[PDB]
Amino acid sequence: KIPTRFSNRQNKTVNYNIDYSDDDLLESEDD
Amino acid sequence: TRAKAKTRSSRAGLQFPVGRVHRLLRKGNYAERVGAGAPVYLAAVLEYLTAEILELAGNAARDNKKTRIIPRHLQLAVRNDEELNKLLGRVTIAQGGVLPNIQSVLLPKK
Amino acid sequence: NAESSLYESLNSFKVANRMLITGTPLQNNIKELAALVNFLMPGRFTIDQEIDFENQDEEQEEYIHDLHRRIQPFILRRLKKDVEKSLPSKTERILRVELSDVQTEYYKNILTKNYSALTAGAKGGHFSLLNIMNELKKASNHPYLFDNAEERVLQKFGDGKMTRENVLRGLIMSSGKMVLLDQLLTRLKKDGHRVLIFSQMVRMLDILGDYLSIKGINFQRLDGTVPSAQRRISIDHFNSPDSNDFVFLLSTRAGGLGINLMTADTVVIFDSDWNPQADLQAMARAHRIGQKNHVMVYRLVSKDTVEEEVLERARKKMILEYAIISLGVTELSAILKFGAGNMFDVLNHAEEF
Amino acid sequence: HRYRPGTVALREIRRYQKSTELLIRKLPFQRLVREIAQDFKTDLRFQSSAVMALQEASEAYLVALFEDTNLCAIHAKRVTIMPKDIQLARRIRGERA
Amino acid sequence: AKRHRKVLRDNIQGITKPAIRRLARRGGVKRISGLIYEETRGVLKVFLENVIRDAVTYTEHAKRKTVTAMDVVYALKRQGRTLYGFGG
Amino acid sequence: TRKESYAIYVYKVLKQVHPDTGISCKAMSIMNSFVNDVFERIAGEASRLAHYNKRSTITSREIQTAVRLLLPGELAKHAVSEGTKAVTKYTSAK
DNA sequence: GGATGTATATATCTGACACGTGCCTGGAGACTAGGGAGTAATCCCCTTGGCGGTTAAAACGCGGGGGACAGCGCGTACGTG
DNA sequence: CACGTACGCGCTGTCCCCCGCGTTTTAACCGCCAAGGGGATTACTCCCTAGTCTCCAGGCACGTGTCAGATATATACATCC
Repeated sequence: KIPTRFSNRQNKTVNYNIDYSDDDLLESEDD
Repeated sequence: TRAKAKTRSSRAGLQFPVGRVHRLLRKGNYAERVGAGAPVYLAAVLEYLTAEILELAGNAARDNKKTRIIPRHLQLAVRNDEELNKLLGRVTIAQGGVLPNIQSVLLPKK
Repeated sequence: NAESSLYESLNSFKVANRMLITGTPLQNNIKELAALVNFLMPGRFTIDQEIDFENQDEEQEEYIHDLHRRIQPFILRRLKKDVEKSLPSKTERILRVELSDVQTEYYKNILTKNYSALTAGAKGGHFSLLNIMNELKKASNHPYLFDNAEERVLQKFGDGKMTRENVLRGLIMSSGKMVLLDQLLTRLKKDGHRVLIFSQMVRMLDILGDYLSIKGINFQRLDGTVPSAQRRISIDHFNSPDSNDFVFLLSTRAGGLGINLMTADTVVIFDSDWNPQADLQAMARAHRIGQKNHVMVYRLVSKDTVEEEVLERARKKMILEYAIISLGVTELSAILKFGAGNMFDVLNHAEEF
Repeated sequence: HRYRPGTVALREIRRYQKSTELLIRKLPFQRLVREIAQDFKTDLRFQSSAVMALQEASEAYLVALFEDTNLCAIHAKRVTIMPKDIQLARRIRGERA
Repeated sequence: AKRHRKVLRDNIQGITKPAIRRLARRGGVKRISGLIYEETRGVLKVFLENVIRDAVTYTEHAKRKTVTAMDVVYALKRQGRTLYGFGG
Repeated sequence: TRKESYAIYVYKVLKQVHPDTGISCKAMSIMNSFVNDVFERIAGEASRLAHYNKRSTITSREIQTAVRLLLPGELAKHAVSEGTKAVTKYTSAK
């Protein structure tokens, strides 16, 4: 449920989402 | 009056095995004498490093909508943290891939 | 095979009634029949004990009779001689021939490993002695199967001129099997017969194909590298009534049972298989229903080589199939003593276990 | 409808940096490993995990080499990598030194 | 003429052109010159022969003919290219 | 054959930091290799520290200096803290 | 009168958990020797703040010209289907 | 393998900034106190603690039975044409 262990290191929050979308690259694609 | 065989890891408040680290230090051909607090200290250090990487890998699995840590999550957790990146910069992780990074020269025009 | 993925693919199906169609229920060992009857009857049959030929025990014969009487209503077999009483007889002949000196020196170089002598004049020196039995079979078949082996024969005894005449002589005299094969080809050429030659390795098929190409004999070939369209072309060209083809080469384990060889008469097994059912379907390509000629099989065996225990295991499997399978259609101690013992106008095309 | 030259390469860059599969086929790599191994001695057997570990080592080494090569090509005011970029990277690393 | 050798020698060309292109796409390379592939094949051959020579030395210390994965791990470890996922 | 690994200890550490997150076998082998590699590095550095100071024993000071040398920056000082507190608890107890 | 969407009940997958068992490896207790802590002496090296004198290296200024960089053409080599 | 077009490369201008040289400063370097602490050895003493040994017991690994949540059907009520 709730984590019993945490990190005291003040490292920055990193977005780990490696999912990508090619919607911005549609200028040379079919759009 | 051998009271219930209290383990060293539970005495030290650790989860990593203190006595097994002591046995590996004694049989590892490092020195012919090993102090009492050295396996406690080393087990605590190994536990802390394992906990830090496992926490970042769990965060990386959470951001990828996964409930099971794969080597890709470990690679992302190691490479996105700069202190772990210069701890394991000479280390290959199998089935880990690379960080998604594109140089800004190669980006198109707008 | 019980551990093959098709077994778990088919055994998990929700099926009330199953049925298996085959021609060879026993191929190598009783575990194949055990897997088949476990696919048929799950848990009812409990065949676990193997058959030891070098035991001669009465309880083993009782086990054999129990395996007979247990599967009497579950197995239906009809032989090709019990029905359609017009089939010509099929005779097989085992020919054992002396090795050449090149074959003997390659055999003693492989068996008593001689890497310095095995490389010798080879520039690369990449001789692999993994799978010792496979290298012994290659040495028993032909010395030219090995790399950098033809030029040592050509430069030292054939004088190395390579002027279209000494190469055929080198292929004839390099192996001890191709002198008898050449005599058989000349005898079947001067008579009215067509011959198929079955081989286990397609490199030996290449050797025979190059030999027949430089001989001047219209030959055809079929192996796994040939696609199905060219296989159909080769079969329709060989089975044509106006065919100029004389000899047809086969890889043994290719094409299944759907290959048509009505025009063939003689079958030459160059390489014996570990599974005798593969050889049975090999000379059964010409010995089907409707053959107009007496089918004759010549088996080419190297003397005092690795192929003798290959024939020993093949005859042990044939004795096993004649014991369990052939006696349970629709003297056991005698056939057990026959299977327990070791075995070890000559090319005439004319003529219980 | 034809595409501009470069957006397909960017799509493959964004695609292959996400997935972690091996980009070299198994059988040519096994044949290459056996050919390279057989000159040191003959008759070498190979575990499957050994060839797999060699494969991921080659993957990581060559991907890191192409990152250094791309940085050399960008530093030379180019977007096309050349063998001079490869030999420049290996030297600064010390492989050609 | 059906004559050919059993041992194949062009397996360095078995690392094909689209495989090297996929490797450079993972490396973030947009454009590839035509002379890249032979240099990449030579570099791969040099790296592979270094690692395989060390692994064969590790194997024949153990008096074995089979190259295990742990020998490859040790051979990569000695050169400073340590690999995870096979040590245990 | 009882094959030694660090499986259950890394698993309980994972359940401490993430109680609802699982792990795969390849990731577990990677974590085991990481723990073995870090243990080997710290033990070798501590053995060298004992050898340079003409000391035949390895105590908590050698492991502490090995952590301060090998682990870079702030990761060292928190790891040094975490170990140092544990030795204090174990002394209170044994 | 036939055909279609939603709602509760039962069989099956699936990872996790309770129990069993071996066994072997870690822990408890006792003993001992030696490694390391502590002390004293001796002597050489380092620290911080000064001085004097030499002198070669560092700093500064200025002309100029060689090289970095931007722009343009082109043709070919690489991307794309 | 065919097409097509983008980019690597060659050429030219231009301006700017680095290099060469002369002159002036300045601090590095070498040689000096002035005392005092740090540290490397040599020798000695003492005592705590880790190795060693014996014995035992529970933690870990394996195997297996079950169990609660997730998934897939079985049948009944409401509803469109």
